[PDB]
Amino acid sequence: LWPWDSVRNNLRSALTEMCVLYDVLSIVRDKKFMTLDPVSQDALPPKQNPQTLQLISKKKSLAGAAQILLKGAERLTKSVTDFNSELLRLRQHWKLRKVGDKILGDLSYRSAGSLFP
Amino acid sequence: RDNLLGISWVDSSWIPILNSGSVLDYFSERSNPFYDRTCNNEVVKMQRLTLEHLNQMVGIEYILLHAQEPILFIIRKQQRQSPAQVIPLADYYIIAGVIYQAPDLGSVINSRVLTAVHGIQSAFDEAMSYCRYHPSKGYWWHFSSIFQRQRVDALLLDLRQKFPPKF
Amino acid sequence: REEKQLEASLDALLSQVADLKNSLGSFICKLENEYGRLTWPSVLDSFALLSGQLNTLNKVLKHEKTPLFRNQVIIPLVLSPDRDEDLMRQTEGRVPVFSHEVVPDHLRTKPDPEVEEQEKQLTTDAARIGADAAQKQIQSLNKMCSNLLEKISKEER
Amino acid sequence: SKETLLQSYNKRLKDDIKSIMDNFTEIIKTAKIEDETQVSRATQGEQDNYEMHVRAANIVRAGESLMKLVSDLKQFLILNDFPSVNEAIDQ
Repeated sequence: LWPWDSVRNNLRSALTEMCVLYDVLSIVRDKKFMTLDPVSQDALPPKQNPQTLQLISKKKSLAGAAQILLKGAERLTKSVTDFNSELLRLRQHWKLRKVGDKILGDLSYRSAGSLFP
Repeated sequence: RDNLLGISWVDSSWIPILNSGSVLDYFSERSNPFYDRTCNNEVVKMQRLTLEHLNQMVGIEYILLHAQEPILFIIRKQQRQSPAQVIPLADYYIIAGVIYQAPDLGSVINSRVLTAVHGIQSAFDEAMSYCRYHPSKGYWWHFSSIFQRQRVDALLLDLRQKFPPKF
Repeated sequence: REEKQLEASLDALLSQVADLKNSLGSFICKLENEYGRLTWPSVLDSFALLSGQLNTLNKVLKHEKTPLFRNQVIIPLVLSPDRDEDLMRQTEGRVPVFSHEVVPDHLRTKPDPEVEEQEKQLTTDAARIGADAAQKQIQSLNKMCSNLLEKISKEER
Repeated sequence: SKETLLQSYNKRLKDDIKSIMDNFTEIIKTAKIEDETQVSRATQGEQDNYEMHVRAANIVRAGESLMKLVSDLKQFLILNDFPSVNEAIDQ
């Protein structure tokens, strides 16, 4: 598994941290070993950063989006300009059928009169 | 101040002294970034009469709530708009003489989901580069019997049945 | 009264938590046990399920119709310097001796520094032209976004 | 038989069409920019970038599936087309 081990690192590390998250929540369902107590608090805004940054979600990640859409589009536009062509000439001279999932033809003079089995 | 929850303030000078009042004393020695200088607890402390003056004058005063003997000791604020009216602002607790502001249950969720989302996004963006597609080849990554065994098999059986292995 | 709905929301969120954790563990084990012939479809599918449902479910089970979690004062009772069966069956084979290394590991709040630098560049990108274009561009983009969705949804009748 | 294969083709076509349309509608669903509340800005920003990335990937996969369907239709018609076969035979 020498390839995809780096993704494996990032995911097992994210796995251990979210295991620590299920751990803190496992102590959050707890009233033994630890008590809950609610009192609120405040956090003044610096800006209207949800919107502002969301617009960057469009800039940044819709640029990644549009990039990948245009990248698929350039790959395909290149790709279109060979199997299915050859099948035409073959089907034009010889005799073919499809049974199961493969493609099978005949050689025998059998539709033309012979009975040689 | 902006992210004081991660900052740790320690001082080995007052480690040997540790009792009920030593928690309040160590928290309020001098110039603690966690301990506000202009707090009303000073006004009670320097002169005398550390018993009742916390509830008398207007201010935010520090009282313990839970105290387990070896290490952990909890410090609570009360903003005193009126006597017998308790509202807290921030949460403190010391473990082995190390002061910590107790976080909420919201911002810790924020930090953990931030780390998780960053890790998963990084893994996905790294995994994007490996796949290549072509309409003819498909997807990939960069990095017979002549029906006479119905006889030869019988001979082998007749051979095995007549010549057992000697091991 | 707040405590009852707090506990119900608690159990809902931990149910979706257990779902997400099983998702991640199953994805890792499937990657390993099935490194036979794996393909880009199945992994894009796995990511989509992980993203779409777990993300949107937890996000709406948090920020609507809830007692407020950003209240809670977090104050454990004691230190348990020894191996309790409470831990090993409460947590399914984890949680070593609860101590002064895992008191902050539990109660850590400072994130990694890369997002801190990101916030520094958030201050930087707020240092550009503002207070006349933030709200103005919210208005414009909101309006034309809404017009777009209206037009595209309108014609399927 | 032959009814099952053709109805499978119909199912694949309608599934992929509704999938791409639904994906674009959800892209415009998350496209409304609003004010935040208790959502921890950077987290949902990063994961919405992640969601639009995986949704663009879904769009590309939908296009590739349509290409595969077109190729299969091309194979099917040539092989079983009685009228086309006859013309070649008579020439």
